[PDB]
Amino acid sequence: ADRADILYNIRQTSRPDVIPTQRDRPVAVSVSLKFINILEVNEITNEVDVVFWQRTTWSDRTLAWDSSHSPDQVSVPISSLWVPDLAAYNAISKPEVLTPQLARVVSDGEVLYVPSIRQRFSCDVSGVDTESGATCRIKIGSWTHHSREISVDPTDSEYFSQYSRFEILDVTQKKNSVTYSCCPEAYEDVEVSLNFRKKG
Amino acid sequence: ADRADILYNIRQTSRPDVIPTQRDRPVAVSVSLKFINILEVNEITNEVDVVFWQRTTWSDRTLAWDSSHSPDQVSVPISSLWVPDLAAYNAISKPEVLTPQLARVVSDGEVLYVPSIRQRFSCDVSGVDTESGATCRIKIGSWTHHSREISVDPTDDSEYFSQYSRFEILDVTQKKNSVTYSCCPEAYEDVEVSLNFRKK
Amino acid sequence: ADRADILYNIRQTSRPDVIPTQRDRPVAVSVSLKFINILEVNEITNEVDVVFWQRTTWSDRTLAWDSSHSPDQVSVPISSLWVPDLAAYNAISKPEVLTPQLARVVSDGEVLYVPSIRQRFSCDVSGVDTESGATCRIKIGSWTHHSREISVDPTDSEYFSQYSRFEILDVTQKKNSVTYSCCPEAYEDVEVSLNFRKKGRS
Amino acid sequence: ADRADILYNIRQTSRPDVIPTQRDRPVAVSVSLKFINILEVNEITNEVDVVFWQRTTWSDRTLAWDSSHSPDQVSVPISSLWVPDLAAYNAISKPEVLTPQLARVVSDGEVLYVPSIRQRFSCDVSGVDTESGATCRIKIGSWTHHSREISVDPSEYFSQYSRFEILDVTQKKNSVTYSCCPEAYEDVEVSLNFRKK
Amino acid sequence: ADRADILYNIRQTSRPDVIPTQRDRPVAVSVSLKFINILEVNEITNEVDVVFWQRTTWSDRTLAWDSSHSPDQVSVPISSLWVPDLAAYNAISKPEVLTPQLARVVSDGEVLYVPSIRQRFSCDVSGVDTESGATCRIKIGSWTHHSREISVDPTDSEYFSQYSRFEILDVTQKKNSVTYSCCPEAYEDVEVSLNFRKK
Ligand SMILES: O=C(/N=c1\ccccn1Cc1ccc(Cl)nc1)C(F)(F)F
Ligand SMILES: O=C(/N=c1\ccccn1Cc1ccc(Cl)nc1)C(F)(F)F
Ligand SMILES: O=C(/N=c1\ccccn1Cc1ccc(Cl)nc1)C(F)(F)F
Ligand SMILES: O=C(/N=c1\ccccn1Cc1ccc(Cl)nc1)C(F)(F)F
Ligand SMILES: O=C(/N=c1\ccccn1Cc1ccc(Cl)nc1)C(F)(F)F
Repeated sequence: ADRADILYNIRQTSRPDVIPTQRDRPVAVSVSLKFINILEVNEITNEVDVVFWQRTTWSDRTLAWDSSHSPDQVSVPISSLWVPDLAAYNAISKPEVLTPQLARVVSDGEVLYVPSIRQRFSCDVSGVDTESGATCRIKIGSWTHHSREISVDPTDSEYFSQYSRFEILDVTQKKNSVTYSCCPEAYEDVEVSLNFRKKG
Repeated sequence: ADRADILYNIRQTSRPDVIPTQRDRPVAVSVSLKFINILEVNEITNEVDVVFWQRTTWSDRTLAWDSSHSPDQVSVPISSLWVPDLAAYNAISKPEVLTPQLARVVSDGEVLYVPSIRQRFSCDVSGVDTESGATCRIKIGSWTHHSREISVDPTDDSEYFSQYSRFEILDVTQKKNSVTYSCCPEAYEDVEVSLNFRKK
Repeated sequence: ADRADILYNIRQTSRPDVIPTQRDRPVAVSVSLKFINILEVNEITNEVDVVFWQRTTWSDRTLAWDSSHSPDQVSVPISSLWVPDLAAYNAISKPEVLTPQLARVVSDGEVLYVPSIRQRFSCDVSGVDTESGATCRIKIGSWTHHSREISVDPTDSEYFSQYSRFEILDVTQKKNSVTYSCCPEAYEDVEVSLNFRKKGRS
Repeated sequence: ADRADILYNIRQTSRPDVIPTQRDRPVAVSVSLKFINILEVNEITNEVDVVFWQRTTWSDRTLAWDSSHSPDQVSVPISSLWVPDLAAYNAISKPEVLTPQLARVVSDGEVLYVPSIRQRFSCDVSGVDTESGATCRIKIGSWTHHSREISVDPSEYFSQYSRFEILDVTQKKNSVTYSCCPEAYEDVEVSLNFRKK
Repeated sequence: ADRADILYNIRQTSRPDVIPTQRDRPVAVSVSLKFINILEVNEITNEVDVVFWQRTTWSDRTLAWDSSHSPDQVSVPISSLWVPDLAAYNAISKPEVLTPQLARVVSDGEVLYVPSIRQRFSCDVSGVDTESGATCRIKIGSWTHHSREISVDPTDSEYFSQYSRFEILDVTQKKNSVTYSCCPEAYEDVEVSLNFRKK
């Protein structure tokens, strides 16, 4: 089988609107942000405009194929796959995806999607012009799938632009969960704590 | 039946362009705003820029399925369902939907859609910098369906409000109301949401 | 017949791409603006940013159905119907439609479409900070259908925001026509004259 | 045949991705700009923001019909037709089409498309505040079709409310050749001479 | 064969979502920028806004045809072809494509795509107001295809606007590769070094 055959079989099997739960097990989604740039910071409005690679992985075992004598990976448009409905709870702009909207699918059904995103957040910008810096917390989880359907798991300056006016002191990525006043269900999130300051 | 079968059945039965009226009853739509952020306020132009969760529910009994031995809820793209044609009568920008455009459909045909919306409004910002604050009224109802076709009913004010806003919420009231246009006798139902807020 | 049947039959019969001319008659389009808000005014550049309800009506007899024992109206997405190709001749931005893009179709084939539009115009803003105010003229007609294919007919503060910095002194809506030096065809328009000023002047 | 029949046959016949060359001839595209407004000018950055009607005509004879006893012209969405791939070589923004994206198709296969475009250009703004004014040159031609495939040939509607006025508009045939390749690309060079009032 | 027959063959054969690899060879993509304009430069934020023609070529030999007695080129919408998933690694805005999204397909299966792009970058703007000027480095390569699937190869003021406030001192285009600390795979790129200054 060649790449054309692998993509045809993915198109025949993939259900982009169906979460690929295995044994009524939650889909385990791994989310990890790599900060690339901090573009605009407003300490009076508590708003930041950031660029980050949102490294996202999960398994869809329905997409698996035998790769003994075939490619074991292909690039696929995300419109052909199920993708987790992740949202940043303190976002104040829609995610601007800067890069081609392609995922990698491995022959075992593992999916990797790493969009470069520019987005604006409401977060604590107090202290940005001090030595100890600001700590801006970004919360990302499923918008519509509670913890029985999607679980979110985490995994500093390595890809950060050396040309930014700002620098990263530390990034922490911690598992958390949100429950709503109405309903029993918990929604999982990753809390990403970006400690940064203006360069001296 | 699995999630795939539920979504296939929704695609076979859903009529996104047909209001799901049962007998000749109006569709009962519940609308409730949770304020998340107040980003900009202009006392001279009487304009506010806000982020809110618009919690919207209704019933479409054509979508119902037997869930004795299947999932009793699924996430569905709103493009596959009928959605009420709600509009904010005093909006001065298009609603910017920040979140994935997915609804939850329950096996009894109940639908929940909770978009996070950033939008700008024309409303009374007088008193915003005083202790008693401003009261900004936002009117949301059906644009094209009168009260025989759609009825709109309302349901801690600060529980999800950003601590990083320059503003704080004193009170939110959500009241039933109706608009009638000069030209005809038909009444359009709305919820009037009164946001009493002030500068910190 | 239920609403589903009416919409299915509209989808079967409606030709969104075909102007519904009856006999060899122009389609009679009624256009009427209700001003809701005046957002930004620049007296140096002569530009205004306004929100208005563009009340639009016409008849498409191909859509008609027997409603003796069925609903006599439905809401329909505009993508399923023919809609007049109206444009503002002095617009300097695309019309931003703020509302659901649904029309009402009555069982006699009458169509009503009332989008809330935010749009920017090049017009006379001189005098906005005077007692007599500015008069900004907006011209709306068919972009591509001349007067033998589409005729445009008209029909003040009732829906204007009380919270605007501006007040409306008067709105007049007058029938007009444009002819191009090139070609014989006359294009009908409505000329909407918005006379407004800043509130609270000395 | 009624309007519905003419539009159905246009939809059945039209090849939006195929240049409608007749014989071995280039498609003859006529382009003429009518300036409506000059909105912003920057003498330091040499940038202008302008509104113009881009009057564009060509022939697609495959669309022709007998109109002895039928309408001679119909409005068609451009997404149903072949349209020349015109670009402004010195544009620094995407063309913003302000008007309904409909062309007129005549029963002989002539096509007319007149979008109202707002667009920003890099051009000579020096002298805008003088009596003799600035001359901003806009070059428009096929991006991907050379002169064997497409040939390009060339104040009444200018807003009285602009803070600028038009002294003169010249529209001259020209061609661009790339150092890489033999192919010549035809263009119209539009010289807009304008000044602050 | 007429143009319609050539395009119908392309539309039937082209697989827009499938990289056209020959055997287990990478697809060899050529990328070359021609700078047209430098519009905004911010020495405090280290941001530039630029317009460039991104000349992009590759081969898809499945598309080839006999042109002895037919056109040897046609214009095709990129939505009907495979196109390399190129991205600028230091971009801070989406690429704004200013031109029609058409590629040329040549009868030997060579494909040429030359979009005019306006885009904003994070790069070194220090020295822009000096005689020696700033050097802004732009990295462009495959976002999702490593060096076994796509190889990227390069190939000065000739098309640069005389009306810019800036002028080009030099452009160098060098082959490079990026590796991620996660995985063995190398991703090929072109590093374009734009040396420019205020006039
Ligand atoms: O982590 C990885 N790739 C990164 C990481 C950061 C930035 C870019 N890429 C390349 C890449 C790989 C796959 C997909 Cl779907 N999208 C992008 C690696 F090595 F796994 F490919
Ligand atoms: O109200 C609820 N969820 C909220 C409330 C506020 C913000 C987010 N969500 C999660 C959510 C659930 C379902 C849908 Cl369709 N959209 C979003 C609850 F609890 F009922 F799920
Ligand atoms: O004019 C009318 N409605 C108005 C007038 C102004 C603003 C809103 N609406 C509601 C409405 C009704 C139907 C359609 Cl298609 N679009 C909007 C009325 F009452 F005649 F329907
Ligand atoms: O300039 C011209 N027409 C204008 C100019 C401005 C506004 C309207 N029209 C009419 C018109 C006719 C046909 C097409 Cl496809 N598009 C528009 C003309 F007629 F010369 F082509
Ligand atoms: O390099 C070339 N053309 C250029 C070079 C720079 C700018 C524009 N064009 C025209 C052109 C040709 C083909 C394609 Cl797909 N897209 C555009 C040439 F001559 F080889 F076609």
